[PDB]
Amino acid sequence: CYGRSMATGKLVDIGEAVGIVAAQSIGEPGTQLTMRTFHQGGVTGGADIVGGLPRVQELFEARVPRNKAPIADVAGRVRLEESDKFFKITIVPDDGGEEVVYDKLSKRQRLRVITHEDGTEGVLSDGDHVEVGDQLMEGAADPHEVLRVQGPREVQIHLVKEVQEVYRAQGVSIHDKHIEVIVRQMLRRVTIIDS
Amino acid sequence: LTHKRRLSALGPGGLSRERAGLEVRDVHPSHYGRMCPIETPEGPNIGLIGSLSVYARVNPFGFIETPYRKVEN
Amino acid sequence: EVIAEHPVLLNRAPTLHRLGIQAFEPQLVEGKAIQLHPLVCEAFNADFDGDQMAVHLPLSAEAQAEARILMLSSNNILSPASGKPLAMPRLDMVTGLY
Amino acid sequence: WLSAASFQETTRVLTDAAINCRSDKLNGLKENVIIGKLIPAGTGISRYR
Amino acid sequence: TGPGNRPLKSLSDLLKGKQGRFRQNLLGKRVDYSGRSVIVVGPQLKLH
Amino acid sequence: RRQPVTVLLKALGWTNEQIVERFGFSEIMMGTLEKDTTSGTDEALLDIYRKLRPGEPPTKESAQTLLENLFFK
Amino acid sequence: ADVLVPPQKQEILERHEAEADAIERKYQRGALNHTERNESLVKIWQDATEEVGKALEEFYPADNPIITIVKSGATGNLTQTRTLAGMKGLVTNPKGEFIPRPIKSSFREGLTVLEYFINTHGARKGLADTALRTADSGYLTRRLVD
Amino acid sequence: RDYEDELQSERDYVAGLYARLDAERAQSQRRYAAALREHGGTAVERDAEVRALAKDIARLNVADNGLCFGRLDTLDDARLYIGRLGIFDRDNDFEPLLLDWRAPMARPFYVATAANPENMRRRRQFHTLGRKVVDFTDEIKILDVLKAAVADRQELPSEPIPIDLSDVTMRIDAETAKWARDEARKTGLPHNEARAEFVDVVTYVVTERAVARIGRGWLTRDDKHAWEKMRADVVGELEDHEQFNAALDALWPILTPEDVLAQLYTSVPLLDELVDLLGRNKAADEAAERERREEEAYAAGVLDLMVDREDLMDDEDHLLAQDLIDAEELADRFKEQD
Ligand SMILES: [Mg+2]
Repeated sequence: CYGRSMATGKLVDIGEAVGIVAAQSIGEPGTQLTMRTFHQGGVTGGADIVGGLPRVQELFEARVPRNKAPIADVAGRVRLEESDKFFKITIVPDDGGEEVVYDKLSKRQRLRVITHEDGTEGVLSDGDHVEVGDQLMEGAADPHEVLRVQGPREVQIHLVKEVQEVYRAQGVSIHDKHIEVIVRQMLRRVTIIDS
Repeated sequence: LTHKRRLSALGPGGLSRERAGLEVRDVHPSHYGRMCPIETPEGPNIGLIGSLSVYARVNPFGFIETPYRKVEN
Repeated sequence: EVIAEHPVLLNRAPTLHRLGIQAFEPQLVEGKAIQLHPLVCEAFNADFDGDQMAVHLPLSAEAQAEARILMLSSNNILSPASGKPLAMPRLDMVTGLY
Repeated sequence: WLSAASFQETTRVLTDAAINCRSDKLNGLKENVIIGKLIPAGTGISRYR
Repeated sequence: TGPGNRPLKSLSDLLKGKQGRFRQNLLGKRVDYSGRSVIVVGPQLKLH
Repeated sequence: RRQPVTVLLKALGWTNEQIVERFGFSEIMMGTLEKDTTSGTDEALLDIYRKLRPGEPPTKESAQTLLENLFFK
Repeated sequence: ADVLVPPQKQEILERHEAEADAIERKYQRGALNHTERNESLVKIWQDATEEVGKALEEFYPADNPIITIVKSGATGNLTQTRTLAGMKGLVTNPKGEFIPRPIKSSFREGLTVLEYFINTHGARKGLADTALRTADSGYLTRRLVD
Repeated sequence: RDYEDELQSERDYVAGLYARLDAERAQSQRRYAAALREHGGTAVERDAEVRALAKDIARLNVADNGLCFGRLDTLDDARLYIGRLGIFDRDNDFEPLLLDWRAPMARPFYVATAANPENMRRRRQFHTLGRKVVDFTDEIKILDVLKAAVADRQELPSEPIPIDLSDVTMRIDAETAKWARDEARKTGLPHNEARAEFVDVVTYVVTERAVARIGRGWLTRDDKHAWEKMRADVVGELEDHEQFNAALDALWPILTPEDVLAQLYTSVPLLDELVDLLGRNKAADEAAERERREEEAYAAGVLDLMVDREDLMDDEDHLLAQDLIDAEELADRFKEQD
């Protein structure tokens, strides 16, 4: 499962300390990333987020992102409802019954832009189609919400992709297997409700 | 020579060596003519320790003052 | 004669990654400075403008074999992080071959 | 608990371990170095040792 | 406090703070058969 | 602990008439004087002495002496 | 003799100074507040710096040592070459915001007294920041290893 | 007839503004991505440019919809468009195409009228849906009781409250409750939040009297050590006293909408609304302090992990992170902050 050892170029050997190597590889380029402001005086730097070590911390610690964005619980046609300054979205399933609704969305945040090159439309509008777990706003999703909507495998992939994108946007190159090894430790426990 | 004319910002009644990060060791626009803004130790005491400028003498009260040329008309 | 074929570990703190400690075969040289190969500098992240290295000596047979095989510099060309070569031409060499 | 006491409140961890009378198996890197045993990784595993 | 104005460090005061076991073992100890020295560039050396 | 400014003014020997005649520019201080419950200068000294050290008995003479000792010596 | 200064630099500086004068005039008209005036000046001067860098890149011969070192990948980057032979550009005040007035003089020409003094702010700030930069990196590394 | 043509012309101009708005954002995003990847400058310079670009990008994004509010016409006939951003034409001496509503020049949009002619001609207001203009207009009781009922919870003792301390028989009078209540109300925090101020004021006043009364004639000039320790010791015992805790519970105690509402009537919208007024007090959040201590205990180890100055092997003795940030700041650095 691990694959070839990047140092030797062949299949990893039994007894390899994969965890320490992964941790060191992740941490060595940490100083090359953008970092939150050091000025004690001024204003809080959380609002002026920068995609670096703060974002890596926000992902690894499995916290709720400050600029949280919603996701689609059930796939279906999306109806966008405008209001005075807020707006509401409702997804009606094409293979189901009741329709889910999100109403705390505000016009102050840009809507998720369809990234398809040929489509070119950008922001999703009324009458569009989305799948389960699709993001509906521009920002960062909630890992807990992703785990609730989908299986444990999906949330792990999402976390790996987010961390890898954060590290790659600044020129640091790290293989995905180290990120996967780090993430795997976050899904090793199951909470028991009743005995 | 540099040691004798040194301006330390620590000691009895001063700031700690583990405090005042990037708030008191920054170059204020008032150093000009009273405290050299380029020459300072690179060790723990960066910014906290500096040197007096060439043209500067301490006011009897204890305020560093610098000379200037009067301009009229 | 005794020093022959006796690996010695060289370290440059901080050891941000495992390549910060590497085994080399020592050769006696007159002077007071340790001669370091120009290629491994990137692995150690050091420049010859005052940096110093720490030297450690394995004693037991197991330790000597470990330094000779696992930690030998010649066997650690590629970076364990991504596999991209790390002991490659740099600065002047790049200007030469170019 | 031997590894937990490294970065947690030592008194609390030790009290919780003593009251529970639970034993720590020396599988890992943090605890083995403290005991002085060779780490159970690389050349230190029973397969090669 | 005893003499001075500092408390006496008791048994649990050990192996609990910045000093004492469960700590100061993961900070670094000194070893024999070791040395330190400045470095110079050797272009005549082989990679090993 | 936060105290009205008018209390300090009265303690020094000010009265409502003089305060309302001189500090007639800023409205905030007008509001503070409105909130003030002290009537005479003597009460202000006694109130300050009680608030400072409630444990000791409140007397006008010691109240004035402490404030006189605090900064005016 | 190898540090060549592009002849087009003066035209870019003059044009962007005229644009900055226009921005100041509009600010006097009340159409701009202080912060937006500063932002517009910063954008204008960043564009000027980019243009000067492009002119320098297109002026230097391919065989010049200074550009040969950077182009071969041996070391350095074209921003440092622009600073050495082009113009320093905007610098940061201790608070952390760009000063609307940039540094026109190149280090080859030699910075003046005021330009040097305003430049010292960023140097001191960075030399103080370089050590505190490693604290959070080590914190994250020791989390990751634990 | 011309309304359809006028609306179409306004539609085109708003589209023209969005053309500049999109172009500016694309340029900023390219700069922001380039700065993150290959800035090549100093770390401070890299961060400063990145922060400005990231801040600028957010500024444009917020105005991506409803950019314009209306067009103002002055006696000079100048087209003083009003919107959420200040867009100027660089090719035309930075002539303002769209003024910001906060700018002084855009003042008459709100402080001008036919009765107050601040050199203003016809004034228009836009009605918009999405990134396009739809139309335009042209011109030439129980809530107070609920709070009052909540205030009634902050009563005062009918008779002096005897603390019955371990050594000194302390007493609490109506003045102390009155003074304590005044500070709690001044802060303006909810009843559950104001409890801390009330407790602190009540505890502080009682503690001071006990400290002096206990040592009356024995601790008067010995302020070297017997001036602050006793107050802390009395505070620790006082906070644990059962009678003192009940006395605080007698007046201005923890209240809930159900208990409060029932008592007011027996003396849904209100229940949910009253929750905000009631708020939360974070009663004895000891666990949070334990997490704080754990995090602080962690950071001191992190700082100790790093190289000390005892044996440095760098070219020159440079500053270290141990000389700028302490354990508490490093621990507080990574808090939730949400
Ligand atoms: Mg060096």
